[PDB]
Amino acid sequence: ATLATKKATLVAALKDLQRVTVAFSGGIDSTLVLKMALDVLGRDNVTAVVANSELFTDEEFDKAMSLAEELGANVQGTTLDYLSDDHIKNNTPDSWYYAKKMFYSRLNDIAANNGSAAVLDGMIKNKARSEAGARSLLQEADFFKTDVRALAQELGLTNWNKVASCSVSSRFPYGTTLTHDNIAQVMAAEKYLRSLGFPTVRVRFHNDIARIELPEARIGDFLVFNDRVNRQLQSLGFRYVTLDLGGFRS
Amino acid sequence: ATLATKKATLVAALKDLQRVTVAFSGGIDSTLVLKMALDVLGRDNVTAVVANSELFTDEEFDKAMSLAEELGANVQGTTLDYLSDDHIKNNTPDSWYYAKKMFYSRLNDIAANNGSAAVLDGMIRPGLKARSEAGARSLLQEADFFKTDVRALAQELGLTNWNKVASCSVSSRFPYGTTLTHDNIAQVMAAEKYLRSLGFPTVRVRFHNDIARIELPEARIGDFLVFNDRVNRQLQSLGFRYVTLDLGGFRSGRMNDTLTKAQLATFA
Amino acid sequence: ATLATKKATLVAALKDLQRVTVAFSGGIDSTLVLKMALDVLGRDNVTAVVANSELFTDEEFDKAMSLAEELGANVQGTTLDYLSDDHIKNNTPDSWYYAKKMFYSRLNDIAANNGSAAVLDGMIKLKARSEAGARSLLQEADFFKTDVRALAQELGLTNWNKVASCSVSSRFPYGTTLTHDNIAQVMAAEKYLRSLGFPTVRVRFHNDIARIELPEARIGDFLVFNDRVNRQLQSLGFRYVTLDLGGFR
Amino acid sequence: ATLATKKATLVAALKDLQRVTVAFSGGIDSTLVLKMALDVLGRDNVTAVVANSELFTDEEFDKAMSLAEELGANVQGTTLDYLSDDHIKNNTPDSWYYAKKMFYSRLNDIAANNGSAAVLDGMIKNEAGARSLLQEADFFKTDVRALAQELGLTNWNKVASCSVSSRFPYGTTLTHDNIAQVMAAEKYLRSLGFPTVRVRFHNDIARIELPEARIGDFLVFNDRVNRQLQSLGFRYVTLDLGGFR
Amino acid sequence: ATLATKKATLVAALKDLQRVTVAFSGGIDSTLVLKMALDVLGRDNVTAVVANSELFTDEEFDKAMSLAEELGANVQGTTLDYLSDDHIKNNTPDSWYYAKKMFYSRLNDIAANNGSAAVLDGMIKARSLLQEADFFKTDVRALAQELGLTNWNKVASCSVSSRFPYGTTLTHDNIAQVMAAEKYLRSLGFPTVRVRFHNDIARIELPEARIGDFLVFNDRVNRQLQSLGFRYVTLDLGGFR
Amino acid sequence: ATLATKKATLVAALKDLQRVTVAFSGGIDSTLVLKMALDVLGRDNVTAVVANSELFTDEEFDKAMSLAEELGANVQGTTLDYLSDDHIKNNTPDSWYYAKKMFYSRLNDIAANNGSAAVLDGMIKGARSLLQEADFFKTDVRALAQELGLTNWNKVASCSVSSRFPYGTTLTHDNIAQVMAAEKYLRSLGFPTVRVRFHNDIARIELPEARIGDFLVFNDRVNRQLQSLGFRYVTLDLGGFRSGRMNDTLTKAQLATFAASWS
Ligand SMILES: [Mn+2]
Ligand SMILES: [Mn+2]
Repeated sequence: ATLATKKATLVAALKDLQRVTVAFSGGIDSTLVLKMALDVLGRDNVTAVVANSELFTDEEFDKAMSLAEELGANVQGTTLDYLSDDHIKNNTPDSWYYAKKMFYSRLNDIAANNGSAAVLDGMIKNKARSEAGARSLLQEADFFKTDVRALAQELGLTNWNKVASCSVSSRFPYGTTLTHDNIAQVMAAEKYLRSLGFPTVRVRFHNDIARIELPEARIGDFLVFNDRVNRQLQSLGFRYVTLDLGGFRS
Repeated sequence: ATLATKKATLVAALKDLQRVTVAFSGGIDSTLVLKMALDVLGRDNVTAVVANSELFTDEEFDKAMSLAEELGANVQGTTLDYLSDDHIKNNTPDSWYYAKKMFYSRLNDIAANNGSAAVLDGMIRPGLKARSEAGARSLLQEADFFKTDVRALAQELGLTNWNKVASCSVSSRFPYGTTLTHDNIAQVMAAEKYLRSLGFPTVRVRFHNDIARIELPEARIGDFLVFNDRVNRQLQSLGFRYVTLDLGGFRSGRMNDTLTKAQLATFA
Repeated sequence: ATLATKKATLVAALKDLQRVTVAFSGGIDSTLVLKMALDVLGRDNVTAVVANSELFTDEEFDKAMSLAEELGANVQGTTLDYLSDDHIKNNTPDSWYYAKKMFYSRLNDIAANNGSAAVLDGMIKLKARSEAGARSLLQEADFFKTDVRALAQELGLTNWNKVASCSVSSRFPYGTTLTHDNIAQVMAAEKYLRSLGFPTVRVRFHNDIARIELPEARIGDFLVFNDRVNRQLQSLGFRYVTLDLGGFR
Repeated sequence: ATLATKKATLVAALKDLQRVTVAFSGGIDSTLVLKMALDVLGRDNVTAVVANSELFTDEEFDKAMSLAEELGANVQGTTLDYLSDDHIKNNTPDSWYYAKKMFYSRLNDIAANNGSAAVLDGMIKNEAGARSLLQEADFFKTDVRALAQELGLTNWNKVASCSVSSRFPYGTTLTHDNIAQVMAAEKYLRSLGFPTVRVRFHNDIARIELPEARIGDFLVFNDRVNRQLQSLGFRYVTLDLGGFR
Repeated sequence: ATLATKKATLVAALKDLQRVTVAFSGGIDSTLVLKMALDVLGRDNVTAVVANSELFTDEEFDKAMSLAEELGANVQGTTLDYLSDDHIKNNTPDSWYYAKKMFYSRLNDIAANNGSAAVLDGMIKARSLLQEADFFKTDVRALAQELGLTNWNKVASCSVSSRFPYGTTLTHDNIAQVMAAEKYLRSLGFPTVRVRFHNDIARIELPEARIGDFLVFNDRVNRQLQSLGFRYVTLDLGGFR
Repeated sequence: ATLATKKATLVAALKDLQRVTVAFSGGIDSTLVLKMALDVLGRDNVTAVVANSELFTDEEFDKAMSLAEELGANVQGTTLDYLSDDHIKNNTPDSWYYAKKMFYSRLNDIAANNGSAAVLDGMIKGARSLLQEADFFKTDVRALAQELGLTNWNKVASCSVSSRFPYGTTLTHDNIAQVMAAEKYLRSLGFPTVRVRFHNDIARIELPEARIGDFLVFNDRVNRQLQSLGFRYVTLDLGGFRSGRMNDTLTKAQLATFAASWS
């Protein structure tokens, strides 16, 4: 019920596993997992893995790989071809599942190859991981968001990814087929908009229409960029560039 | 040559044809032809026809017909079912031609029954011109009238009231290949009438299935922000899932600079 | 007097002159003069003249010429070279005087050539107008601005140029020398700004700095154009393109 | 039927009355009546009356009287004391009645004294002592405009005029000072480029109603409006988020 | 003047007091104090108290009480009835004084009851030890992070009495009405906001730099504050202050 | 390669020098250098030098000096008379060089008298830029600044007031005070990043383009205020602050041709 007992449960489970592979996103959860694993098992018994794929930006991958090295961990990139699975490529509502199944499947192959006893992720108390058998040790020790921040301060952890990102599949309607070209064009559009000073942004894909979602409090500030955004996204392949009057997550 | 002769040749053609049916749009050109026909032939010798259809607003039709009654013509309304022609219902790039063909066909059938010698229009292809195939005569075109000569002579005859903004068929708000229905046509026109009621007379609601794409003059987009939320829910209640505003505005590219206008033209 | 007497005095003056040339700007004063001339002497005895020059836009020139033709007049354009006079080219406070000297001179020559007895303008109740023998008939009949609009409504006149036009010299400080290139630079800049939906606009010239004056109530509407205006006006030759926070004048 | 029929009915009605007094506000409706009255009967059979009062602006009064002479009428101004009636000074919901009663009473006395057969006002489609010939001829807002261009009328007051009583809550007493306070505020707002505006009076709070399409253009004036209306006596100067009406 | 000398000055003062009761707001100042007392004196000698009242938001109360447990302290909520004092209920210009009188009296009682030597608060440049150690806004951030502090309440609040004119009677309903209005405005993306109460008129103060960003919310803010009971919803052209 | 190696090479270079004088601006680069020198060499082997001149605001000087002693360094102020040099006083295009030569000359003199082996500055990828020798980029500076708990630094990059005057215009106390009073007023309204370029009777305000919409509510007071400081016209540059950096690919290249038109 106290953070000390919850931290005791986490140290004991890690001592039990002896050698672990950690699915590392750069967030505060996996940062806490990978830092506790290094402290109890040592650097040669922990492998931090960062997933690289089309569905996430090449820049966020670089960020996660540096944060793992800053913790003092051996970090390893693995490249996933999500588009090879037809459920992910045709963006059915179960795409989230086959993406997560192919992710944990690759984590088990490297953990088999490195002699680890488990795959660890950063899920707390607030379907594919349990199918493959990954362990959420923070969830098993009854960590909540407050306990993660509490133990992170106890250990001196201050640096992590404060915004967590979503799969780029969210910018496509169900049934639309994802290609190498329309994924890349959606991400260039969002990287350009972020470059203008709009960190929270979405470019929803509707074939020849780009549908830009912004926080409504920023749309007044956005007017001075209308024409540059319009022609920049047309040079990326959109025929029409539009702004959704509903705002962010209409 | 000079305006006195151009009006003289126009009167000579009208005197020769003796009884005419005039395609009347409410514009200044068709207002000038029908009033000159009245002055030369008198009321029982001229029939003004105003076309009603789903492709144009109920407000334009009521207005064009009142403006013809105000000039003193015997006026007749006709309703055209443009959607019966598959070129118009499937919005082919040439559906403008098949629209005008069905229009002049109905006008010629009206002119056959009222005993007029010609159909006159207010003019200042996949085959033969819709006029030349139907027998219609553009008498201002045979008299070499220009936009100013129409305006010059329209005052000379005391003409003051006409439809000044001109219209565009509602088919222009749909992409080529999209099928026009009674429900989605009503949907765009309700959307544009609501936007107009907010104070934006020049507006377009382009139909993109579940996306509505609003074109406004870019100079009004700053003024438009206070209506964003009401516009979005109003057009969602009209059936659109997403309501969006095109960042190029109305007539994308006409108000850009030399280099960036050439870039906006290359992308099309 | 009453507006009936003032129109009676105006018709008698025109009837006596029999053949006339009218300097036509498109404004309500010259429109009322040229329509009274058409009605009293007929289209064949009245010639409307519209001045074209480097100091005024081709767009204001085109409007006056359609309007004169739309009133049922035979209208003729003339191009004036104001910059040949150095009083205009070095932009002294008497520049408008020497400009008007050259304007009425060309008008006098047209009236000799077509057999007119006087040149008429639309000035109501000045030094250069007199030395050329020009007649201001609305002023001779004691027309005021209220008499001008009153008779303009009696004649069914509804369409005229509402924006009096200013010579481009006002966009340069006193003493700055006007050239063909910097005159062309200001007018291209202003033609572009007006095309965006700002009819009331000025681009003040400060060598490499352009200073845009807009009505303060329109500055919010302008924000969406910042980037295109800035690059268009640099391609016209300005190094810096700026917006005056004081607004128009 | 057609505007020609509507104009004929109005011409025949005017010929029947022979002598008329016209209540002239300067708007397009009364401008169209007063010019038709002049056009059918001539300057000497028509009397244009312009009401001066504390409930309407001095700028509107001067404009209508100048517009009447420019239309060719003999025009005369009559002053009304709306605040002398206790129903108007205490701003009851029935204040309109006693204002209209007082207004038409004064017009009837001017028309009796000059021998006119009726008092005419500029009321259209959508008061016994006054005839509304445009409403009797079934003129609509569109038909008024239509015939106004047919006659070359271009100059009138383009924004509808409303009594200043609407800027005070029902039950508030009207004074010379608070009326002057609202009017100075609305006159200043109009000078910045907002013809349609209201300054609702709430004692120490001013509540400005603008057309919602103009509120974005208004931001550049926030600061100057806030100090001008404070020097007129408001402690708080505010902008109503509902807009005009 | 070295953050090391200032923290040493602070560590020395805490050791002298032994047992302490800390007035905890959830801000970085009171967060830096409450942890520093725990680090030098231990959990069993430090009690963090978080005040509950109608003059401050339920969210600020709930947030500070969790954030203090997250620091590893024994935390205790106390409820204050500020409206029981007639100066506070009638919102007199000196009512700020009587409000702080009830606050520090209740803390002092608590500190007497648990055997603490002083009540400490988080006031920078009762005992303000951060103020006695010459901490500045920047010295607090440097040392907080030093111990690993990242989580606190950055939006410092003010008593809701400031939204009512002097002499206006505070009720439970109009206090609830102003705070519902401000929570809605904050949720749209305007953290600094005031809804001044003028009976049937709401007068919104926003930072003038945000008024342009605010325009798109005019209509729903207008209908939202009316459904809360205002007849007129307005925006003050002078802005915040 | 790895941030640890870059911090490792940085620790090795500092250990060899033994005593250093640090040119301290208050920015993140020199703040990271000055702490790292303290951590390897101690308070008695590091002297932080902060330059005060007429060309920078009294406020950035005050902030830099508090940040140097607050990091635990013994810091000393040095005052440079940049306006005594004619290249700077007449603002020739090479003024920056003569400013930096006069700056580094005084730093060499202080390091001679306190027995330091080198003067260190904060320039990244006889002064030595240890961050540049350790292959630090903007990204490695921010990462290692977070690794050491450094939170406070001069966040809005600071620049010489000479940049607000055209080349050839002579700087005076009256026109410098005029530019800095104008810029200090704009900052108080909520625009930390701002430039008021001087053009004789014209002030030309550059703002980040993302703030220009927010600026409209201040148009008139900014106009009145800067006229009372001596400007006849107060204008807003439509290209904004650092024009071109946030435009599209074609527009950024055109504005770069326009910028290279002048020299
Ligand atoms: Mn903003
Ligand atoms: Mn506007």
